Amino acid sequence: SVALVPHVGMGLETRTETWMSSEGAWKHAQRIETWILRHPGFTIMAAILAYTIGTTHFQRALIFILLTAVAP
Amino acid sequence: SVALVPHVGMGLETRTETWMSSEGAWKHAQRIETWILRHPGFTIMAAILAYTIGTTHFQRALIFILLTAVAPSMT
Amino acid sequence: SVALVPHVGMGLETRTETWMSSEGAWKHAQRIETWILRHPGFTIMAAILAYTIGTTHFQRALIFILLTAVAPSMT
Amino acid sequence: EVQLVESGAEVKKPGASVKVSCKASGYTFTSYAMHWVRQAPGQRLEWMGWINAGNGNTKYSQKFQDRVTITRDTSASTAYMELSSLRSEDTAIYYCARDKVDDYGDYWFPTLWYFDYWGQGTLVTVS
Amino acid sequence: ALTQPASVSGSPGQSITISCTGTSSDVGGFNYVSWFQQHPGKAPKLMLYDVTSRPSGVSSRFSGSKSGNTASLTISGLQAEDEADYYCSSHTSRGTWVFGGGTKLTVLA
Amino acid sequence: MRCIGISNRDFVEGVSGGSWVDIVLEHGSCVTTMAKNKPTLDFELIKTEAKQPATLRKYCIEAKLTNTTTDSRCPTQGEPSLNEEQDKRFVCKHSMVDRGWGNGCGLFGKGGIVTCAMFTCKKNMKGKVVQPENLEYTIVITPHSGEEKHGKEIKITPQSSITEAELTGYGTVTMECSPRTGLDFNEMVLLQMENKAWLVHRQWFLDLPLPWLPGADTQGSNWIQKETLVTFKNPHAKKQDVVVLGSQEGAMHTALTGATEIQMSSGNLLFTGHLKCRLRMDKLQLKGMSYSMCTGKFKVVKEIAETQHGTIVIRVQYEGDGSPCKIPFEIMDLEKRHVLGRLITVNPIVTEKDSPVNIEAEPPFGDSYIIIGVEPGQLKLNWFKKGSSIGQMIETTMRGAKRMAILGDTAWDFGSLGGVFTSIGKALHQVFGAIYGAAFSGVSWTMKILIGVIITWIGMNSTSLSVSLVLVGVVTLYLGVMVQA
Amino acid sequence: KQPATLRKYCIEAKLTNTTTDSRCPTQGEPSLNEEQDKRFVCKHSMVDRGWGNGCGLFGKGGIVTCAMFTCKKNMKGKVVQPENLEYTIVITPHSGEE
Amino acid sequence: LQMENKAWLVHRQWFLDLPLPWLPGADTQGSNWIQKETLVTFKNPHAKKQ
Amino acid sequence: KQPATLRKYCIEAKLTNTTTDSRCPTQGEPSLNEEQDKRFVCKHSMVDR
Amino acid sequence: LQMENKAWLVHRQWFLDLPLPWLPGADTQGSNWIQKETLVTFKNPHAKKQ
Ligand SMILES: *[C@@H]1O[C@H](CO)[C@@H](O)[C@H](O)[C@H]1NC(C)=O
Ligand SMILES: *[C@@H]1O[C@H](CO)[C@@H](O)[C@H](O)[C@H]1NC(C)=O
Repeated sequence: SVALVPHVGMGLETRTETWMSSEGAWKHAQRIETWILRHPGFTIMAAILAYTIGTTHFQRALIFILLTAVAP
Repeated sequence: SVALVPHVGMGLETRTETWMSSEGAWKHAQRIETWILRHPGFTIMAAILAYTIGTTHFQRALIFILLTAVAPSMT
Repeated sequence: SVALVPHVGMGLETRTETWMSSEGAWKHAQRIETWILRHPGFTIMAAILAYTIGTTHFQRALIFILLTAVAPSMT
Repeated sequence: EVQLVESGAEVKKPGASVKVSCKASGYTFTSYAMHWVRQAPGQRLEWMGWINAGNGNTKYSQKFQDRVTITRDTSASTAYMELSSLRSEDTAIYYCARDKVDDYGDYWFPTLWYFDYWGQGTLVTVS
Repeated sequence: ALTQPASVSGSPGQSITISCTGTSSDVGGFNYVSWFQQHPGKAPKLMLYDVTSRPSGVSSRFSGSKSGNTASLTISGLQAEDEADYYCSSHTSRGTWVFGGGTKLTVLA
Repeated sequence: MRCIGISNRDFVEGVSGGSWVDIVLEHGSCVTTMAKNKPTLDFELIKTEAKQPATLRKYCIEAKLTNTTTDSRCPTQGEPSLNEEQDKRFVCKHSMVDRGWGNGCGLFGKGGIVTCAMFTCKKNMKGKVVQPENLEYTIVITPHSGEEKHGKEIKITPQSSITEAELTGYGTVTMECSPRTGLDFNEMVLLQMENKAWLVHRQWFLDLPLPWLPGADTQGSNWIQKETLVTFKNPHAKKQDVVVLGSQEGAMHTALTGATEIQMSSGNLLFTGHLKCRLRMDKLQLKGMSYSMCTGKFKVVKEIAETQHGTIVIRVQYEGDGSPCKIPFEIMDLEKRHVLGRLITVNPIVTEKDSPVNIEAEPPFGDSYIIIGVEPGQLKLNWFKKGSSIGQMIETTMRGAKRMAILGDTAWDFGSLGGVFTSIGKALHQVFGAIYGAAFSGVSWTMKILIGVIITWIGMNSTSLSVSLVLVGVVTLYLGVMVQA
Repeated sequence: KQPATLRKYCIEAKLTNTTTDSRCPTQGEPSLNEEQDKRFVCKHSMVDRGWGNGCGLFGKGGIVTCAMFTCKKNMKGKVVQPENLEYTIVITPHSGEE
Repeated sequence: LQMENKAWLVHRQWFLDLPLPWLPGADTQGSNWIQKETLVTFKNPHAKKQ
Repeated sequence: KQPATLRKYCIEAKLTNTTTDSRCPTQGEPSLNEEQDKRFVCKHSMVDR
Repeated sequence: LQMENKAWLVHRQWFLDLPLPWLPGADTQGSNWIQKETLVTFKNPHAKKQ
């Protein structure tokens, strides 16, 4: 739907505030955190997978974060 | 909004077709591919990043795919 | 409680004495001393802990006395 | 010259409806808010509300929320204040006043010289 | 509402002070203090807005000052034509306007 | 004086040989100009007006379906067809349905099915496109005259961007703009809803997943891709029904997160965007800059006032004779040794004896003293400035960095005097910004911080390449944290 | 049978009686009478004030906007206990009748 | 879940996780909505007012 | 001169007109027509039924 | 800070951090007390009555 394709980051922002600036600044983070809290098993599995796949701690964390973000 | 938290894959699926089976399986594929074809520079940058951080080919491709998936989803 | 957040010692004091200067300059020392009087076993336990974690004598003393200062703050 | 012209005196029975016309000339009407102030004979002034000619939005006093409606006419550069269900205590002199809106076409913060000009007044008597 | 003396009288050529008192939301918090002169049978005319300053075409005899929640009007050199109704108006915090009770100025013969 | 009180206040100092300074104006913000021997002026962009809007396409957001039809075929006889199937007002879909003896057909298997329903749209949103030449820019020109229509309003058009304002007593100020480079409306569309409007990118508007009409269509039957607004169901693979989706106006509102709201109720009123304009002050004068002193006394009518930019605003009244006359104003120290401040309102003048005058000054950090008049009866004030020179410098550098971030290459033109260093910086940041836009177009801010973290780590762990990478990473992090969306 | 309504979510809402009050800097937040009732949605933000706004000092001043919330169209979420379930099953043998 | 004329059989917990104004079913006034901020928006175009 | 009230803190309070009602488990939360007014203080706790 | 008959000169910040019910100074209604839970206690002794 249209909500999946917001008009964000297209290089048109100016000094005056946008439409959903304040509310939309952290709404994605809030929904991701709620999904993490309410689906702990997938988070644990993603942590395990990131631990196994990578070769250094940095990419362990990177893969964990990416897998967590994509899932919702 | 509520559209960002659809009731997808929560274990309640049955034999009867659900509300958005057919094209609901794919609005992902369409919107990510449209984003790729509309912002190729980010895809290129993700390619160099995957080549850089990734040591083996598998993890390179994995990081590239995850970044490409995040790019429209994070928006 | 408000008594747990006194407006004390934050750089606004002048030549005039404060509202609880004389009799109020010494609540905490006497309170801690009384608590130590009526709760010794915790004090011996804290001394043992300071003996354990501390490496030098100064660290042991710092940990012991300052733990005993922490102790009645929460209670 | 900024000239404020008001209609003549009117008499109406209680419970009727009266619409008064205040015509302003000599300036750009759309770029100024318009005020309506009443005053009982020998009494204090009372402020009803204002209309912003730039957008046509309305704002009235708390006492006059459910009985006073004011409209504006861009073509005639005039504002019409309509009061329904008249009462014997409504007999008063009604003045129309003007003040400047900001450069953005809104009337959020009134200017320092508000009520800069006043109209001659309309006398309404209620039987 | 706004509280002020009903009637103030003074000898011609003298200096008198009249005060308008409201509340903290309109008078004591804002500089929207203005004074209007109401001639008997004539439309009101502003004699003073933004008491620290004065309007154009108005004589410098009228002076206004605000002390806390009370706004004062001072007239120097009272004259015969000054006998008129004077109103104090303030734009309150809630976005509306409040007016005083009206003052009658009397000049002794 | 109109710029007094706005937190988005900016200062530009000095002029070139031609008395020309490049300046940039933004909606909701204004700038203050002064030079060595020139009057102080305030520049504010207040209004953007587009006269001729062209409808690009109409997006339908509520629809209703009637005249539902259904046709079925036995298995192995292809799919059924209806005469409304070509009639593209009717959305149609083909599915497969179990057929058998109980269904009135002699065979058993997957039978064809088709359903069509008339697509009628209740209300829709309009996307209006405007040619760049149809833009109107309104600029107010108010000098620091000290007066309690004070400024002059001028209009800028893309076809005629050369204009000047006649200031009463100051002479004439020449201000020539270049709106072709401010905002590219060739790639912009003014989306308009029932009563609210947004200014969104044209390309993002075209590919919206909604039924749409050509901008010139009036009858309302040329809807494209109606399937995105209706759905078909086969709960048991025995009969398909079509139902309409709900109103998308809330979904559309959620889809305009980064959009900028504009006004299209009483015309194409835009309160957004910037304007890089070329200012020429060859023919400016000072009102009565030849009058003598005001030897009389003074009294303050409104006391010291502190703005958000470290300046002071004072209204004072004169009671002496000799009006009109110059106001003795200067920022001295306690023992009266050295000049400490400068006058924002250059040359304060008393136009009329009983007329109050507003004066502006910029005191230094620490103790500051305002000198009014001359002995006897000279006024000395005692305002103290809260802050420090280092604090002012660092606040200035954040303001400059954020302005650079939000204006792109045009930020070098805020106070450019035509210097070669300014041109080199503008070109370098222009190519860097072009690369950045071609790189991070259409990406969320949190993703920008993620990318910045990635390159910062890479640069830290990998020396010229390392320093370049960490610089790019920290710049990206600053852009992400500073961007609203 | 007999579902129990649990929670109703709103879809259509309208806002009326919008009010804002003009708060100067350093004098605290503003206040309205309508925030006493929870039908009015209110939020505190920070706005510029000055002499042009008729305030004695220049700075960032408070403001609050309150408007009554009136919902027009809403959904209903009903929960039925498992004891109220009703299952209907058809039973047909191979009698061979048409 | 009940709409104007449609209905869906959906999970209860996800239903309580909907970020929309709501009242518990026991209410009769039907006017004390909760987290109404999720459906309204305050705008400050130039920090002059909202 | 002219002190300005920055904030008024309440320090003495009284609780009257107390009201309460319960709801059976798994039908949401109990409701009054009353919480709409902010002058009252309300809290949701959890009880056995 | 003013008591019924006594007064003190205190820093503004610590005063703003006092956990007591408050109205803004400009308020005159005298009823909208914020964070009232700091002066009330809801007792639920045995999960039968609050
Ligand atoms: C809101 O405004 C309408 C129309 O002006 C009025 O009928 C209503 O009473 C107002 N609301 C309140 C709470 O007074
Ligand atoms: C509280 O109870 C008293 C009992 O005398 C009653 O008079 C009063 O109206 C009640 N207040 C409210 C708000 O119901």
